[PDB]
Amino acid sequence: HPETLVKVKDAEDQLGARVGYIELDLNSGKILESFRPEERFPMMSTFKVLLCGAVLSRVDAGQEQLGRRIHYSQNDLVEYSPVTEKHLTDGMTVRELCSAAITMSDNTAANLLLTTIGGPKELTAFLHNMGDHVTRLDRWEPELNEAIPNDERDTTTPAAMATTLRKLLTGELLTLASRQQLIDWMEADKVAGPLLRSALPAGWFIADKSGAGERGSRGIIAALGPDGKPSRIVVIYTTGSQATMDERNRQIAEIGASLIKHW
Ligand SMILES: [Xe]
Ligand SMILES: [Xe]
Ligand SMILES: [Xe]
Repeated sequence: HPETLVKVKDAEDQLGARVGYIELDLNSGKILESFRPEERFPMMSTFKVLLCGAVLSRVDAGQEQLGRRIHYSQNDLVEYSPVTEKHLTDGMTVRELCSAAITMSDNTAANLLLTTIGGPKELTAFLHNMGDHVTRLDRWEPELNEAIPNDERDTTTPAAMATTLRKLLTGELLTLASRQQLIDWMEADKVAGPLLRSALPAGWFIADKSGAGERGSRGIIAALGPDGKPSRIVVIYTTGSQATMDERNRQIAEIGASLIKHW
């Protein structure tokens, strides 16, 4: 809706930074609104949904099992590892590592999972092979959040990310069981409370994944809809602002309110 694009423009001007935006009909696959759709933005932790998409594709092929237990070391623990720091002794299953990476945005969980698929280059190869030749992961946690201006490492475009998420969630790539698992992890997101969720009316469905990084980088990807059923994908990114986390949160929530208002 035109009003939602105004909010996005509002946000650009108030944050002093680029904002990228896509609304995508999940059923028809039609793009409903777009803003800077072909511009690059750091993915930050939003890449963790793609990562577990790659992991689930390996589970489908039998190259990975959700119950496989991975043990690791104190040395493996990087900044912000709220779940993995608790399981040095017992290890964690692949299933638990994806849950930690997606619902809590656990950084060591994401690095361990990246190791299982062969690293950033292999995540990018996975995306390439499902028809996303735009998104690229180059680095590990936490360096992938560096968001150096004009640095294309670890970036996506709002359009690439929106269509890739649609394919992972509703397309032919993953089995029905793996699609449902991916969206189930996203629905159980615990670290995106002040964002789209804050504008979400009672009874609406949302499955999402947020991200934040250096140099004002902030974003979210989501499938949402009324009546407890997703019907739309929404992608919002920003980078470059000197604004506080709180202000960037409110801008995203404000864009959310307009999207919901004009559904
Ligand atoms: Xe979905
Ligand atoms: Xe929302
Ligand atoms: Xe934003």
